[PDB]
Amino acid sequence: FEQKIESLKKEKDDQLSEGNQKEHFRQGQAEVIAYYPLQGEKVISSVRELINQDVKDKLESKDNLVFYYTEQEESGLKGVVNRNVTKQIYDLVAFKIEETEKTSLGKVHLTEDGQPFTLDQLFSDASKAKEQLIKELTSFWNFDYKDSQIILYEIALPVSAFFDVIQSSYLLEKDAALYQSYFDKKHQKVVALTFDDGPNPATTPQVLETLAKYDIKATFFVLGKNVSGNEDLVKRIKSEGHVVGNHSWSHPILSQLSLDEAKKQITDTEDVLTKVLGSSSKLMRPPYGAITDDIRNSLDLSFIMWDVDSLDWKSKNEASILTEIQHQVANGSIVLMHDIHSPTVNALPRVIEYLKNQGYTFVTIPEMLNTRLKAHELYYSRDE
Ligand SMILES: [Zn+2]
Ligand SMILES: [Zn+2]
Ligand SMILES: [Zn+2]
Repeated sequence: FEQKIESLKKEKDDQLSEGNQKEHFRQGQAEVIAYYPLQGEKVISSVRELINQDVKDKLESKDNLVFYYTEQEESGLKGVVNRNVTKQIYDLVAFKIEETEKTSLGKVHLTEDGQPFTLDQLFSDASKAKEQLIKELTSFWNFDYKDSQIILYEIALPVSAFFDVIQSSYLLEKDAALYQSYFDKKHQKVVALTFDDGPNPATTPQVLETLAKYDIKATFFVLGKNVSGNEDLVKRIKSEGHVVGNHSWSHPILSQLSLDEAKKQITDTEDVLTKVLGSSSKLMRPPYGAITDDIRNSLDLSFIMWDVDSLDWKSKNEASILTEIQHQVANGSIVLMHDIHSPTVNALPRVIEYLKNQGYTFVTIPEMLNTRLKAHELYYSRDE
C-alpha cells in the first residue's frame, strides 16, 4: 500500500515536475498534490485560484490521493493561450488501485505573460458585445474558441456575428480573412433610395425620368389602393428596372388592426401587384414602420424598414431633404423618401448628385440584401 502510493507519486513527478511548482497538503483524510504551472519563474495565479476553488468547494475526498495539474493549449485567438486543468482522484482503500480523472475540470485563458484573458477583452466595447451575445444566445463568462466560433456554458456562436465590436487583432489567419471579407462588405459604398405611398400620376413619372437620367434604380413601396387606374404607371416603374414593393393597401397602422385584417391589407396588395406585374418582389414596408411579430411570422415576405428618414414628408423643403441625406446616409443605408409630392421630385437631382459625388453606388433593395433576404425577417439597412 505504501509502496504503491510512493509509485503513484514518483510517476506524477516524473511526468510533471518540470515547469511546475508542486504543492502537497492533507485536507481532512485526503492527500492532495497540485502542480501549478510556471510562466517564467512564477506561478500563474489564476490557475492556482481555479484549483484552490475546487479544493474548497468540490474536492470532498474521503480517503483518497488527489492530483491537480495542467497543460497549455492554443486558444485559437492571437497572443492568448489556455491552461487546461486536470483533476485525478485515486482510491487506494480498494484491494486494487482505482482512479478517475477529469481532463478539463476547468480552463483559464491567458496572455503570453501569464495574466488572465477575459471575454470582455475580445471586444472594443464589452457593453455592446454582451448585447449581441445575448441575442445570438437567446435565438440559438467561461468560454472556449474553436473553428471560428465562440462557445459559452455549450452553445457554438459564429464569431462573425460580433465582428462589429470585436478586436480583430485577436483573430488568427483564418478568422482574419473572414474579418477582411466582413470589413470589405461593410465598407462597400452602396445606398438604396426607396419611395413610399405611390404611385401618383402627377409626380411618379417625373421621379422615373430623373432616375433614368442619372442611370440609377430605386425601390417603390406602393399602396394597393393607388394601383387601380394607374396600372400602366406601375408597369412603367417595373419596365424601367426598379423594384416594386408592398406598402399595404390603404396605409393603416397595421399593428392596430386584427391579425387577419392586417395580413389581408398586405396580401390584397400582393395580389394586385401580382396581377398587374406578373410577380412580387416579396418586399413589404409597413406604414409608419408599425408591425408585429405575428404579422411578420404569418407571411412569406421580408419586411423592409429604413435607417435614413429624409423627412421629405415633414419638411416639404428641397434644401432640408438634401441636408438630411447629406448628414445621415451611410454605407448600406436604406433611404426613406416619398414620390408623391413636388419637393421630393425637385430635390432628387441634387440628392443623387451629392451621393454620386461622394462615391456611392445606388442599388435596389434586392441588390442590397440579396443573400440576407429571408421570410418574416425585418431589415433596417444592409447590415441592421
Ligand atoms: Zn484515468
Ligand atoms: Zn407611407
Ligand atoms: Zn416561413
